Amino acid sequence: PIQTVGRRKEAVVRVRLVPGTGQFNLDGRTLENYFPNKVHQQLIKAPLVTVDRVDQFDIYAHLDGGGPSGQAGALRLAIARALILVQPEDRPALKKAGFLTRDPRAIERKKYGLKKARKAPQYSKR
Amino acid sequence: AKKSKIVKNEQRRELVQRYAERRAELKRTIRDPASSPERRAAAVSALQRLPRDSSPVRLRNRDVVDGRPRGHLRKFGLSRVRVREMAHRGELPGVRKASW
Amino acid sequence: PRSLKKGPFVDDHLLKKVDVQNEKNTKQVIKTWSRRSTIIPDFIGHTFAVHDGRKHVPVFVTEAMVGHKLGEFAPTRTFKGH
Amino acid sequence: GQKINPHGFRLGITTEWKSRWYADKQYKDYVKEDVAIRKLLATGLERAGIADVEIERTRDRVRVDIHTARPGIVIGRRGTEADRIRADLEKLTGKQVQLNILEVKNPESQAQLVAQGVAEQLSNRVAFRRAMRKAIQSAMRQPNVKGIRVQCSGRLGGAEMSRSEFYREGRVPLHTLRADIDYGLYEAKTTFGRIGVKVWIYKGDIVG
Amino acid sequence: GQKIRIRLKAYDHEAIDASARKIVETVTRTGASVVGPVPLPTEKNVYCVIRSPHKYKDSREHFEMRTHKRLIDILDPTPKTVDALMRIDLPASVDVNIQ
Amino acid sequence: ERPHAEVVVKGRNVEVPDHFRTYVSEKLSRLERFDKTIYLFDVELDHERNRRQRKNCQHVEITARGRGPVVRGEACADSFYTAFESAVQKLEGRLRRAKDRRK
Amino acid sequence: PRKGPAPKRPLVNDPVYGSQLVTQLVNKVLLEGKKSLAERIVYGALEQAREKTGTDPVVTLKRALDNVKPALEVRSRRVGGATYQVPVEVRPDRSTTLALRWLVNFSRQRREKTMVERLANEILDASNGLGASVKRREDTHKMAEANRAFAHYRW
RNA sequence: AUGUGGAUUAAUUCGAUGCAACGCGAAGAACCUUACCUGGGUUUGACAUGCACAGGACGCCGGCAGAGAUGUCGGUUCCCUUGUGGCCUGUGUGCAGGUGGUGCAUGGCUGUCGUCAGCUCGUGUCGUGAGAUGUUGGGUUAAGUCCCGCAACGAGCGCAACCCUUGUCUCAUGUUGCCAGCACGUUAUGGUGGGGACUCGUGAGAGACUGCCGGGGUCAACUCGGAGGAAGGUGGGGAUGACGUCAAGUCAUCAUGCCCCUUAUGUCCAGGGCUUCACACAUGCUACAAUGGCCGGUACAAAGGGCUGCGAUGCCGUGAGGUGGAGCGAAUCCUUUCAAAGCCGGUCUCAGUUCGGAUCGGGGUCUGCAACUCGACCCCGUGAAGUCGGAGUCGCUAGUAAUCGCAGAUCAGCAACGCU
Repeated sequence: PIQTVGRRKEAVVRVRLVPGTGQFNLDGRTLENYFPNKVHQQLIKAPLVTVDRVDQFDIYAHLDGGGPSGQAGALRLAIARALILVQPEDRPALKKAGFLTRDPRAIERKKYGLKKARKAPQYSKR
Repeated sequence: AKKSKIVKNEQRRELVQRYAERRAELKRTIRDPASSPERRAAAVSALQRLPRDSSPVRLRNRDVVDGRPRGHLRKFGLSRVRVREMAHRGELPGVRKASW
Repeated sequence: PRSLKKGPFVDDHLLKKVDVQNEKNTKQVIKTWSRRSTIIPDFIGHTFAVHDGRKHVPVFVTEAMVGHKLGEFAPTRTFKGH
Repeated sequence: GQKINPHGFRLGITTEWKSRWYADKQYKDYVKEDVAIRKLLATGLERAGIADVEIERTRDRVRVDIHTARPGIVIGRRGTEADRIRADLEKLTGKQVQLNILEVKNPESQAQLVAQGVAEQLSNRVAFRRAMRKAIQSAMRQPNVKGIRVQCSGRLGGAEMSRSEFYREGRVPLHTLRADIDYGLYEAKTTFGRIGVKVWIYKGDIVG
Repeated sequence: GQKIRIRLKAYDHEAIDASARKIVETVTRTGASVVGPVPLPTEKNVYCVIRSPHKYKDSREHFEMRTHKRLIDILDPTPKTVDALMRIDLPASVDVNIQ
Repeated sequence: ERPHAEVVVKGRNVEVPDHFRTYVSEKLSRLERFDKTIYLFDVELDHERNRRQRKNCQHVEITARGRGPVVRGEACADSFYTAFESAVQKLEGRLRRAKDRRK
Repeated sequence: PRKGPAPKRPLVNDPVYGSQLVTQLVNKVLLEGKKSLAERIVYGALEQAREKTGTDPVVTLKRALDNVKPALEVRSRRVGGATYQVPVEVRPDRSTTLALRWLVNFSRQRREKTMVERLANEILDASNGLGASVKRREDTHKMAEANRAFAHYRW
């Protein structure tokens, strides 16, 4: 079977990519039921946009972890990796825009003596 | 802190262990329901006859080694200073400097 | 505020002393150490005094002084100004 | 906070715990038991110096261990002082004290014992120069002392000053994480006041 | 069938894995059904502290007492095996809930 | 802004007969006279109370606001007068520096 | 940046049309991380533009950008007792940044009861040649004309 | 909202003092803490130990005088085995204790310049000597990291790096969690068997090493654009403080040399204070609105806490709250199958305003023996200043800043809007 993963800052999604139409199903709903956010929709679509195969490959997801934008990046990631399982030959033209990488940029540890990550207390001189 | 003050907190724990066992408990039990004899109990006025030390609010988690009445960690059961010192000497199980 | 299921805080010392007093039927100035005791209308006869960290203050009682503590009628801090 | 203890910093990796057990509700209890133990121990015996004190707890057994190069001074020869120790430990109620006494192998590469011996030398009437120098010599002539740093401080020689002067030799890279390090911090009496002593002993590396 | 469940608690991972192998061995010594130490979570009791006395609240430090935990489900609890596994020897660092 | 010179008087533990105030307020107006960029002046009286002093019995730190940089003057003496006048001189040094470094 | 610059970010494109000037605008009106809110504000204002002049809003936006986009601006330097302004050519990046910044922040202090109206009608103003954005652009060009005399430092 | 200064004060306990203090020692000051004050008892004592002399019972459970300290009857009047003891009644003798002073007598611990790149030694040669040399001069670096020519040759403590977390993958690992392929419950649902396949929680190892490309480069380093990759040029953030100064701070976390109290600066007691305010300084938040105020409807995170305790559903209360306890030493159970921004519908339509919430008068809840100085919380009415901020300053280079909310150590309940 076809199964690949997507993870963006604690936002995991599994994927079933089938050769059917572009039917989207995302935990008992669709992309027009959830995600009222069009930039997020662009992210979600950009791999099929790239390969010009929009409505050539059904996708079925199970969302968990993270918030909408994290889940969105993880979704588009997993869809592209599933397209690589469909055929890797398109891969080195996808690195040309790099829609394939895991986002190596996660939330930071909060430090001691300070108010958050990098915002220091006001160095008062009185 | 002081010998006398550690001794007094130790005395107060003994008092509480005696009397809040059941004596300063039954009045609470009977006086929590609205079937209570409060209308003629005088059980409130009788709990005024017991010593103030009967109540646990007068206690305090002092360290066993020093008696620092502040900065006390119930899991280690110690003043933060002694906590530091023990974990520095490597004298507590599986305890270490971590990151994340 | 004192909860109602618990009722009032009328403490044993002056409660029992004023039992003794109204059963003597006689009224005089009577000292007590308890700021934390709540007031009953049965105190409009007697005169009570309390300590405030330095010395004692007497105070005479009125109808609308009920439901309160005696410390509310003792000056605890003096501030005459600068 | 100029230099934390290498023992306390390598504790996660290279050096090892001095009181192994497991407890959830009895943790506080076991630690207060342990400190009262070690305090009564040091308060009873002080003439020959303890090298290490280790404790372990089980369902009902209790295994307390004491390293010292001079046992005959410490222990009951007939059993006197060791039975006294079991007596104190039964007042504190460990309830099954399998007191395994041990003598160490290298008294001059045992950091704490060396610092305690030098501290005694100081506390008697002596200067610190010859003691420090001979300590360095005695440690470094033996095999495994690759690097040492002996650090004496106090009102040294009665000089009414907070002083700090040390004598080292060899290699003491405390940042070499993989390598075994032995640390000893010991404070000694004196006519004038209290002196401190620290000693770092480096030992090879560890591969594993 | 039947089960007997062990929940092993420790702080040393080397040693909890060591006793895991030992207990699985002693369960296997009777030809009794043995499963293995499933990789289940660990608690992390964490405590921040300040270093110095009397001031310098900005300088601090952290400490982390973990809790290594392993479930071992033994099937086929032949009562000979049960009373044998009641009597395994271990060092002090590990504790066990036999339920 | 002439009575706007925010005097701050301070002493942790020293016997304070009321003339230290006179001396200090006047020795502060002293330098108010010739620098108009000043808001606060903190004035402190401190004392080591050690047996066998090392010729430092009383100690003074003064610190003053300015438009941008601040002014910082420390002095130490055996009594009030040497220390106050010394710190006043050191303030004038800092201030002369700053007012030569104005144009 | 004592060692060298870092590359400028891989900007997004507009999801709907394909001009990243739009996302530049939405990122510069973005306020407390409410990007989709600023975005629906954007779409609404742009649809106002389309239904109020029968054109594609991005073209008239380019129009207003052409109006207010400067070429020459100021750069200050304290020198010799009287701190001098100096004329500087201004590359396209900073030009566009500054133009959109003026345009947004002067849409802010308008009087239309609502940002969708303040913004949109200010865009109309700068487009067809009337707005306070154009006013401030002229002010800056006149200042450059003023301090022409000091170009010769060549900084 | 809190932390200080100054002045009140019977008492407002002490220390900390630009950088490196002022949401500090506090991680929870009503009594307690507390060290401070009025008033009362104590004096080898609130608790011990070394001596002997007089003891065999001593306590504990209730009663009375009492703000409490404290003195006093009713019931407890031992086991050793003749030598004495557990024990406590006294008598005093050794005393015992101090938050009394010196942090410029000391140790220990810690901040700081400063996570800045340096600081030293050997043996030598030079110099009468203090001292120099090395460690100068070019390339070069995040850096005394490295290369090249030389009275220097060599090295250490440092910078790098083996540590943790995160970033990717192969194998196993199957519940207390997933649950694609399957069969069964159907009102709430993985809820139950069934597959460990994807996830996965926990562990082991490969992956970054300018690894290879070609043009530059003392041909050396040092680079310039590449492929491949999940990451590529110290992946990122963490941990980590060279020798020492500031006689830095803490004799009040603790330890302690010296001086002092001892009928008391010790000590047992209830009340009061550390929250006084014509003001000043500092830290933050809540606001000056339509990106906003209000009702209603819809989905998701990480994450931890728990037993003489976390507390579910039902119902009653406006709502804090409530008998009650299912289940729970806990990948389950309380933790709504875990949220707020946001989205959809509509109103308010730019004004001291449905903004804002002070402030007060009352109606009330919980815990604590006790809510007046003095506690948090809901409800009613209350509706103040505030219409974007001065000279200058503070913090920020990416998952950062700005914003929304959650969780918690300490803690019975709290000023916690702090801290993590």
